[PDB]
Amino acid sequence: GVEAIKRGTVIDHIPAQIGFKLLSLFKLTETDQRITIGLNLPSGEMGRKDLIKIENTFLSEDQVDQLALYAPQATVNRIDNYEVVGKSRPSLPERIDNVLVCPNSNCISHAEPVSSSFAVRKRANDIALKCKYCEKEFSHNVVLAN
Amino acid sequence: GVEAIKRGTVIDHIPAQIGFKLLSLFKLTETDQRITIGLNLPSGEMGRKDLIKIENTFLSEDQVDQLALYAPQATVNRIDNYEVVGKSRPSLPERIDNVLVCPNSNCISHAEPVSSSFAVRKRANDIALKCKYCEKEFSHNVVLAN
Amino acid sequence: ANPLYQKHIISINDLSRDDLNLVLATAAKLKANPQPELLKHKVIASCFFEASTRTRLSFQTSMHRLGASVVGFSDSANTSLGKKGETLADTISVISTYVDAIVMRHPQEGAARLATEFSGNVPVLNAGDGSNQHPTQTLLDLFTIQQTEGRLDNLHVAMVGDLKYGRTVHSLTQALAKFDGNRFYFIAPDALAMPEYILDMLDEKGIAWSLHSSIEEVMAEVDILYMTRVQKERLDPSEYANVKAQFVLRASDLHNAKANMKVLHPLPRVDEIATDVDKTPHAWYFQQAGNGIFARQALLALVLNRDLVL
Amino acid sequence: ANPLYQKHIISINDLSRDDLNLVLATAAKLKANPQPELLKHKVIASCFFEASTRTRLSFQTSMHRLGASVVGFSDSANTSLGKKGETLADTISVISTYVDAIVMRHPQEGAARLATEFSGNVPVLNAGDGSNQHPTQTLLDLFTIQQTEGRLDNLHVAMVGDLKYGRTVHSLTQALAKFDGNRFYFIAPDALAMPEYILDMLDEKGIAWSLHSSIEEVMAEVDILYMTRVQKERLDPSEYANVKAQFVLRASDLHNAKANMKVLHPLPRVDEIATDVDKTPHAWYFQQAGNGIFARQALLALVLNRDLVL
Amino acid sequence: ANPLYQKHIISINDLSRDDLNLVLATAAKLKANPQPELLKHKVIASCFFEASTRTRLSFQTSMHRLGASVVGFSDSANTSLGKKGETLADTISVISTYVDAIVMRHPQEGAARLATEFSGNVPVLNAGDGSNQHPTQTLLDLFTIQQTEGRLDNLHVAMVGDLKYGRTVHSLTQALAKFDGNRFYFIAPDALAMPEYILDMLDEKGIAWSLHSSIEEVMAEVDILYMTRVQKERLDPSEYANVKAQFVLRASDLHNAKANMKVLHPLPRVDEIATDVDKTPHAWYFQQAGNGIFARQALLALVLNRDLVL
Ligand SMILES: [Zn+2]
Ligand SMILES: [Zn+2]
Repeated sequence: GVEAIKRGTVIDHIPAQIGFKLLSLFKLTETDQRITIGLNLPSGEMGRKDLIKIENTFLSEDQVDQLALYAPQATVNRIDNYEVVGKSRPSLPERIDNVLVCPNSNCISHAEPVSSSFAVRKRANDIALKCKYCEKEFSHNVVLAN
Repeated sequence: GVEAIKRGTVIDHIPAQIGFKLLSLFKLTETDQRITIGLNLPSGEMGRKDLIKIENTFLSEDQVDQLALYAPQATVNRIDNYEVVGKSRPSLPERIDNVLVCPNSNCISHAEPVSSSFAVRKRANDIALKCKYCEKEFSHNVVLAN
Repeated sequence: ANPLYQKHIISINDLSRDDLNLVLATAAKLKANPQPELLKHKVIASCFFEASTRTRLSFQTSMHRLGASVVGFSDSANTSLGKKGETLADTISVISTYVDAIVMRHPQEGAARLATEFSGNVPVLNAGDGSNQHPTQTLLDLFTIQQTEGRLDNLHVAMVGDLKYGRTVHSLTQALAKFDGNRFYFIAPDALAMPEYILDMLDEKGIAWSLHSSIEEVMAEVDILYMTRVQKERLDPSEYANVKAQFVLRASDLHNAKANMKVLHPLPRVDEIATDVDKTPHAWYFQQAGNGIFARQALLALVLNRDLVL
Repeated sequence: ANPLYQKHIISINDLSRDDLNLVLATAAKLKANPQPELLKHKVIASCFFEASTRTRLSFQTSMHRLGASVVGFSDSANTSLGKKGETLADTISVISTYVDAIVMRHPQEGAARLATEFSGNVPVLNAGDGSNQHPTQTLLDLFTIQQTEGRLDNLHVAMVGDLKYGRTVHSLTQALAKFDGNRFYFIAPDALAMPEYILDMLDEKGIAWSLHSSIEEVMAEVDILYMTRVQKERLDPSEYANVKAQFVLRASDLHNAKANMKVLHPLPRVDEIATDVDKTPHAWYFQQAGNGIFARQALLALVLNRDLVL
Repeated sequence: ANPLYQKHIISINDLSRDDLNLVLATAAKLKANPQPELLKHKVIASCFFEASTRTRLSFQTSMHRLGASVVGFSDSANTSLGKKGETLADTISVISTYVDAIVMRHPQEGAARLATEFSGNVPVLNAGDGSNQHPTQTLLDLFTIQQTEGRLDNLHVAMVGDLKYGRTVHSLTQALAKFDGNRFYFIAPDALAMPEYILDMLDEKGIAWSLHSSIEEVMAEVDILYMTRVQKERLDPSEYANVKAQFVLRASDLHNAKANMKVLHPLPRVDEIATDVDKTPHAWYFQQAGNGIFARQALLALVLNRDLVL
């Protein structure tokens, strides 16, 4: 029923359907650690969730906050040698850098060797991202592409 | 059991950094059922293996033939009411349709509405794949280049 | 040192009412009392990767009218970015080792911010980065609005034309949403309407803005009719239905207009402002262009002199 | 009913030793006794999406000598695939609702097998597809070899030129590897070398082949010297070091030639066969080109007539 | 002597209900029993001043199936009208001193009526003139409707696409408005809407028509769905907002289709009919294209034979 973990991080309570979307978006799989992932789990609290346990790995303050963008109800459990030493949780980050691409085709960030960056913004239904460079705000849903 | 399913599939002896491509390729997230994924577990002989556990779901032809061309190590186990009703390893096929993309820039297959198709001569060296259309043969490494 | 010494000028969104007010105050000083040697020994790069008449020439005339030396290019065709393949980042990196300040115009939104990441300690003044922002435009507009209407607070401002791509109206709407009780009228086609993000910013400060399908509908109420050219060059081929000025303004229309009102325009003008407006009391665009010198040279002075001019 | 009746002629690999031999026996026969209404009332499409003088004009004349009607195009420029933007799949679908066999030339490799999948029951005969296959060439090459050598077994055949992009040498080595004891000599610049896929096949069948830097080093031992053209239009940028031909046959070189030896060339030729070779009893490339008429008449006879008695 | 013997076929307006019905009866007949020397000894010109795969290749094959000879050009680029600069009036004057019927395609509207005024006694059959008329299309559309529906009266016909520039829908609404009780549904982007001139006519005859934003809203009620292509080459700059198709038929949409319903399309098609529709028993556009052979053979039979008995 998933696995016992010595020390690390277990992001628990990821909404079923986003667990895989996260292991891809923030390079979690790109490790040499043992990762156990449970896609589609009975939660009660939610009908189904998802769950990732990354052994011998912690997240950072901004790292976890990056998760608010796809998983506010996630819970990052910091574990040290079987004790839940930490119960971390995502606020919106003020900026996500490096993972997204600006929908503006004529933004400089495509042509030049610089990392992306977006100021995040709680608008009034979803979340809005303003590019650093072209300064155009976009719906966060749009950014997550097609 | 090291995890458990009544009916379904458990694939095993996946090379590291192949399990996750496999989740991608056979779209195994388009599923409401339980999945266990053992990223980068051990495998005494070849140290770490990945392991995928699709509960109450089994693989169709095509996927296992691909599996032959992406993971000749893996072994696929038909588990019904927990009993391993069959454990079968893949053998390569004669032809692979609609997933490989032909290496020749000038192959008509690109510009036109046709499903690709490749003939498979297992060479003592490796897997020679021949396009249906341009009749060129390539090294399976040329082709599977992700 | 003064509030903008060594400071980059990339977007109006990074400056305060206080910096704008200092820049116009300095502009009023320098217009009254020139300082010929004020930047005697400074060399400024004048880098235009896009077309220009007004901005590149008033900038290089303001630098010259303060003693500065200008090196640069008006075309990328013959730079190594133009023919040998280098990145903007390596242009900016080598050019930061030669000059004291970089003025740069680019076809890509974000190019001046990109160039601050590599200019080191050298400031980058944005001469227009694509359809994003054009901050020095806005300072000669504000100098001209306050010069004519006496104030920059509680003004009725109608912005007519291409608002989607108007790097000019994007910076000016942001500059004017910082003083009080300014009123907006926005008259565009749908396809080239004002950016949403701008209106949001308006909503939060609770600024009154209102769309309008006619000059005649706002004519009697407004004080500054700021007209814009359709950004022909940036239109998507889907947008080519409206390349000709939907709203064109002839002198007839000024019939029912406020005797303090001024018609402003960034220029180039094409068909939208008919040549008879040129004789009216209301036309002020060639006057606005000349204020480019004082606004532009008040900026240079503050970014490269610690000591505020008097 | 005859074995090639209704067959598609795309690649030499799908043709056997007996299918080839049925073509040459047929060829020799119509060449002895001409059948002017053998195809009286068939209409044939002649679709050339790439340049031709010999393949199309020989094809079209063979069709006329047999009584058929021809419809087609010499360039896609005028078709709706070239201007209204349709797929080649739709092109072949409507053209097979109008005609009795499709003959097509085409720049991408594989387009002939593409057509067959949409041609319904109409036979598609491949006039050449990029650098892949050229079956009907090979049939007129085999007819010309047999005619000069009385055998298609135990020859010494030297292939000189662009063997990488040569669709003609790709088809000819595959048909001659279906006869006994033929020895092969490849003389090509190495970046335009014979594809390993034909080489593996030459090996799996235990046929003897070899590379030679020169034409003087094999002249004495060969029965046929098959010269080719450097496919400029197919070369990649990297290969531009290779447009001018490396090995150029001049009449002096023929000095130690077997008396029976024939110089074959599919043509057009550029600088690689000096015109002084044309006046020797070894040059035979124009006779080879004439032989395109009997081989392509035999191919159309057999694919479109269930039984021939002649 | 038959009523269309020596007639010019330019516009559906000059053709009556009985002329059309004489073509389809003829068509059905040659389709039951082929006449290979019906036009033995006539030479026909095939003048295409604009691109074609179906109209020209079907025309030319019908001419051959009947025994005629064809002469012509697929592009004016090579004619002396395209290089030495002659008028279309002189072109048609000398070509009518050589041939027995002129078939022509042409980019300006009206060029077919132009030709007739200079063709002397030679019949001019219009293969399409810009966005005006396409009579021979309409005759193969009517043959295909009759064949699938057994009636040309009381249909529910939905015309989807570019109806403004569609020469095919302009001719088809004019021929179906000559039969009883046909209901029409137009689904087009409004800047590429049906010309009011056909609409007035639909009104003067008291026929029922209607506009619909969607294909799902009429799918259940239609007998024929006539899909069209966005005539890129005819669009004006203003319409560039309209090159990508608005309404795209996919196989899922056919779910609530009348079982008898046929999807017709003149072709070429771009993105507007997804290829998944091709495998359903509703797609019938390739059968429609095959039916170009019997309708254009019937048209040539009747115009060039004073009486047919068949
Ligand atoms: Zn951006
Ligand atoms: Zn291929």
